[PDB]
Formats: sequence, C-alpha cells, structure tokens
Amino acid sequence: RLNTLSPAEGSKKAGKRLGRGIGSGLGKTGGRGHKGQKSRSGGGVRRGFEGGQMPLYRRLPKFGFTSRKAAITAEIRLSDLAKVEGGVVDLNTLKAANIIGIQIEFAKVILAGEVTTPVTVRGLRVTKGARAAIEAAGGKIEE
Amino acid sequence: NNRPVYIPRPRPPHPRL
Amino acid sequence: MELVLKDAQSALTVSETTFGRDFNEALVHQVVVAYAAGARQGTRAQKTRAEVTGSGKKPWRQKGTGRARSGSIKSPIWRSGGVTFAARPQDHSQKVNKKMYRGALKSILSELVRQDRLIVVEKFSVEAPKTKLLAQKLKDMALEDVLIITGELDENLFLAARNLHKVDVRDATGIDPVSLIAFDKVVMTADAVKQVEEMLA
Amino acid sequence: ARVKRGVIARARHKKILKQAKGYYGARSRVYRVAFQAVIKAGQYAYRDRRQRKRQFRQLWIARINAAARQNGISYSKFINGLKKASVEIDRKILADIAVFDKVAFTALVEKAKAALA
Amino acid sequence: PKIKTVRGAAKRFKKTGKGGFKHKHANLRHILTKKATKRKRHLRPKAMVSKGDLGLVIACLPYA
RNA sequence: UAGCGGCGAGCGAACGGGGAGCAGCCCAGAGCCUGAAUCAGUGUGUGUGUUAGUGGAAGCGUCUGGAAAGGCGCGCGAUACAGGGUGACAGCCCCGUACACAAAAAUGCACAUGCUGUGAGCUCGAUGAGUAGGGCGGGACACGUGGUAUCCUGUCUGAAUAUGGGGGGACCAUCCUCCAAGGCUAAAUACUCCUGACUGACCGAUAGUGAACCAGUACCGUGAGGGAAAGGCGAAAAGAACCCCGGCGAGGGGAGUGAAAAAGAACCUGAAACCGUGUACGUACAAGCAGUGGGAGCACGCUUAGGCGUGUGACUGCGUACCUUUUGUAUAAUGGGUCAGCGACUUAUAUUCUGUAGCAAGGUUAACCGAAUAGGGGAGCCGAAGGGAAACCGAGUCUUAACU
Repeated sequence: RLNTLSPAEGSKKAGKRLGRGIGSGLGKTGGRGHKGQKSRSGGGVRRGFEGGQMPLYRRLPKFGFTSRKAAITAEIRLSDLAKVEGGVVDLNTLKAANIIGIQIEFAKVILAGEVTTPVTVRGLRVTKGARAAIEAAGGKIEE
Repeated sequence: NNRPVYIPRPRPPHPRL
Repeated sequence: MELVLKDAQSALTVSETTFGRDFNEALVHQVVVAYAAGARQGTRAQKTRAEVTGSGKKPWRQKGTGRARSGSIKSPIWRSGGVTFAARPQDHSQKVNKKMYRGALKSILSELVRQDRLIVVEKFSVEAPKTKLLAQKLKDMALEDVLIITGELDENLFLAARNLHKVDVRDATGIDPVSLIAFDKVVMTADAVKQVEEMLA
Repeated sequence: ARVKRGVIARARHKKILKQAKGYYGARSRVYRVAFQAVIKAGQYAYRDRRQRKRQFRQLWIARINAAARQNGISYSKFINGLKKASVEIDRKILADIAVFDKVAFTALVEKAKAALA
Repeated sequence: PKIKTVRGAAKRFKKTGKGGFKHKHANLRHILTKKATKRKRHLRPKAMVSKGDLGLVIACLPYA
C-alpha cells in the first residue's frame, strides 16, 4: 500500500519557477518588471526607506523609558490559580506549577473567571474582582 | 578556439567631433 | 475492541481508540514522507565560482577586444568551472509532532486490523538458530513477507531471520510506520501487543 | 540530481524541423531559422482560414455575374429578383449550377426576371 | 540569522491590543511660544499610526 | 531583550535557567614525624588491539542462443542472498561474506609486581610594592567619553597591608561577598596533510578535483605565476596467414578469425550543422521575408475502375524575419554565421500571510540522554488582559482637581 498514500488536496502548490518559457506565465524577468533598482539582482531599499524623505521612524520623537521592575512582575489568572498545589498559593510554589517563571518576584491576581475550589493566597495581590471571586468560592486573603 | 594575444587597437584614432 | 487468534483461539482485549479509530489519509502520508526524509544524509556538494581552482585575473581587457566582456575564468557560463548555485551538505530531516506521530501509528494499526493484515498469536520462538526452521514455521502458515514483532528480542529469533529478506524481526519499542506499511503481513505476539498500548497510550 | 537535456532538446528540434519540411534553404535545415518559418506559417494558416471563405465568395459572385449577364441580366438585379421570389439558394450552389446546368440557370434568371417585373 | 529590530523605530512606536501602534505627535519639542494653546493641547495625547505607513512600521519592528 | 549608536546605518550583552564534563593543588618556612599517599623514568607478568594469515556451507536436466548466470522442471545451504568477477541477470562456478581460529619478532592501551628521583601527616607562623589607586594619552569590555563602573597599557606619581584591602555600573553611608600584585592542572571543545572500513534521492568524461588517459604534464611568461586537450575494439587478439592493384608505398578488393569487421585498431552506440552520388517533379520573359489559401500537369503506389495517399508544383489572392529597448521599428536601432553540449530566481536561519494536518485554553519542545527517525527532556517560547512614559491599576485603564 506504500504506493497508494496521497496527501490532502491543497496541501501542495509546487512553487513558482521564474524565467521558464512564455506559456508558464511569469517568464522574462519572472514578475519583477522592466529596468529599475528593484529589478536588479540583489536590488531593493532597506527597511523604512522612503526614497530620501525623512523616514516615519525619524520624523516622530522618541518617548518614554523602560522600567526594570516590569520584567520581574507577572499577572495570575483565576483559572490557573486553583491548579497549583492543593489549596495554598504563594509567591513560591508557583514556579513549580510553571506559570510565572523563576525570575519573577512580583505577582497579581486578576479576574479571569472559572474559579471553583476555595484557595488561600499569601504574599500576592488580588485586584478588585479576584478578591470577590475567591471569597464566593470560599478563599481568604492575608498578607 | 584560442583568444589572440597582441590584441592591437582595431579602432582608428580619428574622432569626428 | 476484540482481536481474534488463529492458533489458540483466545480472546484479547484492546482499546478501540488505538485499534478501531478512523484512517487519516493526510496524517499518515505526512509521517511516512517525514520518515523517508529523515533517512537521507545529504552528503553532496559542488564548487561555486569562488571554490573553483583558478585565478582572478581578467581573461582579457574590458575594451578593444572584439568578443564579449569577461571577468574571470571561473564564471558559471564558462566551461570547466562554475555551477551558479552549488549544493551544500544539508539535513533533510523534518519535525513531526509527538501526537501526530502517535496518531499516524494508531491510524495505521487500526487499518491493518481492518484489512486483516495483522495476525496476533502466542509466543513466537525457534528452538535453534537455524534459518531452515524459521522457513518451515512460516511455510505452513502461508506467510512469505512478514514482520515479526515480539515483546522481548531474543538472539535465536534474530539470527534465524537475518538471512531471510522477506522476513523481519523487531521489538515493540523499535516500531516505525514505514515497516508496518511496507510489509504485507504483521505478526504480533501477545506480549508485543501489550507494550504497544502502554507506549501508544 | 543533475539532469541532462540532450534527449529532450533533440526531440523538440526534430519536431520543429519535421514541420518545416519542404521549405527552401536554411528554413528547412537550421532550427533557429526553421522555428521562425514554422511560426510564420502558423500565422498565415490562421489568417488564410478566413481569407479562403471570402476568396471563394468573390469567385462565386464573378461566376454568377458572368452567367447572369450571358442570360441578359446584371448580377445585382438577378440577386434582387431571387430575394423577391423567396429563393434561398446561396452563391456556392448558384455558381455550381451555372457552370454545369445551363438550363437550370436559365430557369432561375427567368424566375428572377418575373419577380422583378 | 534572526531579523534585527530597527532600534530607532522601537523607541517611537508601541504596539496595542488590536495590532495598532501609538506614537507621540511630532511638533511639541521647541518653538512653542508662537504656537496656540489649542494646537499644543491637541498634540499632547498619543495618536495611532495611519494605515498607509502601517506597513512600513511592521517591517521595521517585526518582533515587537 | 536591556543597552550602545552622525540614537543614522548598524552593533548587541549580562543576571538567571537547562545540558556535556567535573579535580583540585603547590611555593614565598621552621619544627615533630620521615618512602608517608600521589606522580615521572626504566624491568618483569596477565588481558586486549595493530603489523603476515587459515578454514568457510549448498545444482542439476531440457529450451532459446556466439556464449547462459535467462525461461521451464525438480532439489539443497543459510549465525553466510553484503559485494566483485565469470561469453546475457548466479545464495548453491570462483574470490569473498556470517562464523570459528592464528603470532617467532616489534608495538599502543588497562592492570599487578621491583628499582630510581621529588615527595605524606600534625603545630605555629607567613600569606606576593613601584604594586593597588591617581593625573595625562590611547585600547578592550555590547557600552563611540557620555552621568560611565570594570580591565589593560605609553608617560608622571604612588598607599594600607589585615584593628587591612577589593567589588557590588557616577558618587557617599550602611550592609553582603571576596582576598589582587607567584605559579601548575586531564574532561567535555576546534581541525584532517595522512591510514582502514563503511555510506550517499552526489557526478558519470564540456560533469566530478585543474588532472579517470606516466597533469600540474604539454604549452605560455625574464620571473612570481598561469595552465590545457586527451576515456570506451572484442567474451577472448582469435589484431586479418595467403592472393591481387599499387612506388618491395599509402589505400583498397578478396580470403580467413569472430555472434557481428558499415566491431580492423582513424576500432561500442554514431545524432545535427556541413559536403556528396542516384531517382521523381519543377526551373532559362520573370521581380521582393521565399510562406500561406486556391490549383492544373507529371511520377509512384491503393482499392476500384472514381477517387485516396505520397512527392513535386506551373499559374494565382494575401503577405516587409526574430529578439531586445521604446510613445513608436521591415526599419538603415541593438544582438545572433550554423550545429551540438553547457548557461541565469538557489540555499541556510528567522518573521508575517494563505492552504492543509494534529491537538485545543491550551499548543510545542531546543540542547542533551537514548542499542537511538522511538521514548525521555517542558529549560524555554507563543496564546488566553489590557491601559499608562512609569510607579501603578485591572475588564478596565489613561487623560484631568473631575468628567455631559
């Protein structure tokens, strides 16, 4: 039967071959037009070039700054809050569940819904609705 | 079969300016 | 589902998901193609105009000569040196997802059962390492091109089938889609069957 | 996987040269010239498939005009009479009748004259 | 090799939820005495990148 | 990514995590005890490997044929149908192959046992100065002197020494960590001039190394240097005794060899351009891209006795090559003497979109381990939450004292 397997229709396209006859369609420059910079081998303009006009990424002013504290913080969903370990959640033991990462040292709990098992969170922050969600489930908040 | 070597200037030095 | 025997007539219980699922044509073909591509080694190469032995001196002056402009003796449009896009040693192996590999294997096994190309029997062994004995054992079973899959690999069976081209001996762990498809008949021992579900899951 | 194009190229050239058989000089011997000759013959054949229809139409009209005048009526008058008499014979049959059957044509011109008058 | 982000672009455009880009207006740096408060006020908030030049921005920062 | 950058083009980390592999010591010094472990060099003995090798299974009869290994029929070996050769395609004709053995002599590796040389263990002390640092000028760190830490150095200076000193990115204080200015150290890592075996969706004589043929040769250049072309008789030379024409030629015709001599060494197949001989038809009063449409006659064959086919083609309507580049070319614009061979959108890694396949609020592993295209490995990446320059807030957020 090894000579009977076939792929699904539309899985293959056979690619485009340039400069192979007239009837093949894109022959005689293979769809890159007549003379010009773009028609040359290796030709073209780099990213952001506008033909000499000041590029958009140069006409506009740079703004803001990067905060290092943002790279060491993460957000915790309610859906994944209850599948860490039993019913206790803290800054530690989330890395064991692999939902924040080793380097993260700050975390927050946001309202993502689908929380049923009552859980206790220590050392984390529950914004506004996470507090309500767990309390209905039967959890508690303490710092 | 083999390229020549002397390769003299075949063009005549007479500019029609 | 239920797998019948032809020698002991003993019932066997096996999950229908791994032996009674539908046959996925597209999925199986991709795995088979991937397996063939992984068998390549791609040990080839040519020399570009930079790797061809020679010198960079211009064959003749740019102007005055009556023939076409030339830059080097190694240009691809010149005899004895060239190859515009020379090949390089490359790896043709392609990635196949674990689940996709398992799914194709499950699909293949189910269809072998459907086409009755898979025969389950009790322990399959040969008393002595003799190809003659193995040939006799397969002759009375009306089997000529068979893939013997056993739970435990024994040198006695391995040596007996070594000189038989149409016969292959394999372990459950070392099972590949191409071998199952290629071989006309597949014979699996009771032990060999059990390990398949455990690894397939 | 190197591919040699000797066999395929020779087949294509033979096919063109076979179609160029009978041409004069290099047009039947040399492929570069034979290909141009074959292509031009293709254009002419397409064009003349349409000129043939009009060329024969002109020939039939000339034959009918000669036959009708020999009977004492112009071609334009003769055709008008047939239309008035509700005769659907086309030029090809009319020219054929004039060449072979003179009596049949004499009846036609007589019929045309009656319709006009 | 992996594509290199245009660092200059990354300092002027920030990606948003629906794939757009926000940038600071480009006329509020100096020469501000002669400008009306209305024009300066309207240039303060960030604005979205236009459609025409969106394609250019995508190429400049393919990762961000 | 953070950063650096005429903040342009571009350059581009670290911390931390997962793997491969892991090994720690000595001097700046005295005493007690002194082969006390570990090392290097020379003898002996065991094992293994290299340098010669040995044995190595099993088929015959008919048909075609120059010759069978082929077809047909019936057998046997296989821990050996991996390969090569043999008059066409051999598991059973030969060399080999799996397998089991082999070393007088020389050798690398891992051990045990002797000799030589430095050398264990404990107490106390010591613990690297023109150095660290600084001024000036440069260089290296992703970091271009910038607010610029850290390292190196040409030049000029110059400490403390453990109650001391260095670092933690200007700098200061507090804390944490380490101890420079003396050295040694296999493993995982990089490459193949060379040797053996094995493999290839690598090439098959204009390809593949420049070189399949005594090629880096012939040849070119004062020189450094550059640098070709050229493979194929047949199974076996059985390579044509002898005769004849010819100049005791060349070349040829016979004869013979062979399955084949239009396989005769100028040798397998033997295409095209190009050059010839023969046959049919046309052509010496007719003007041009040489064809096309119509078309008589003639010469060959076919059934029927009329045409059908093949070749030629008087006469006649229409008709100024191809490519390229151009608003536009028969153009007197470009390119091509012709034939054959070769000759131009590829490859690697990333990113986006489309199709398709798997799984699905989940998806997927990389290196690596792995008797290994399996299975492990979830480090990590993408997605489900966004807003803000940021802190921060969060299905909201920012803006504002606050929003109709």
